[PDB]
Amino acid sequence: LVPRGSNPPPPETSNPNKPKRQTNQLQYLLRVVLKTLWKHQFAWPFQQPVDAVKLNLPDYYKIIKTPMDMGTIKKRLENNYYWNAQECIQDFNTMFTNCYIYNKPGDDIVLMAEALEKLFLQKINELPTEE
Ligand SMILES: COc1cc2c(cc1-c1c(C)noc1C)ncc1nc(C)n([C@H](C)c3ccccc3)c12
Repeated sequence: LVPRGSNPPPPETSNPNKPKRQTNQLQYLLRVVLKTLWKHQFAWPFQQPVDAVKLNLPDYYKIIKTPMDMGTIKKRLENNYYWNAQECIQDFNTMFTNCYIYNKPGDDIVLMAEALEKLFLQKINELPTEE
C-alpha cells in the first residue's frame, strides 16, 4: 500500500561537551562560504535534511548513512560545533557526495549540486590565514 519507513532524526547540531572557539577560518566558512551558497538559486533543496517521507524516497536512508545538509552546517557553525575548519569542509563534501551517490550523473539535482560545488571550491581556494 505505502512504503514503510520514517525519517531519521536530523544530525546533531550542538554539543555542550565540545570546547568552543571562533577562528578566522570558521568565521569565513559561515560569513562567506555558507552565505554565498545559501543565497544561490539552487540552494533550496540543500537547506534542510532530505525528507524521505515527504518526497517519497523510501530507499534514501537505506543507502545514505551519513546525511548532511546546509541547514545542519549553518546551525553547527552558529553553535560552535566545529573546532577545525576542515570538520565543516568535510560536512559540505559529504553533502555533495551523498547527492552524487543517490542520484544519477547528469540528473537535474546533480547539476544543481555541481553548480553549488563549483562555487564552494572557489571559495575554499580563498580560505584565509590561520592563527
Ligand atoms: C531529486 O533530489 C531532491 C529533490 C528535492 C529535494 C532533495 C533532493 C535530493 C537531494 C538534495 N539530494 O538527494 C536528493 C534525492 N528536497 C526538496 C525538494 N522539493 C522538491 C519539489 N524537490 C523536487 C523533487 C526536485 C527534483 C529535482 C531537482 C530539484 C527538486 C525536492
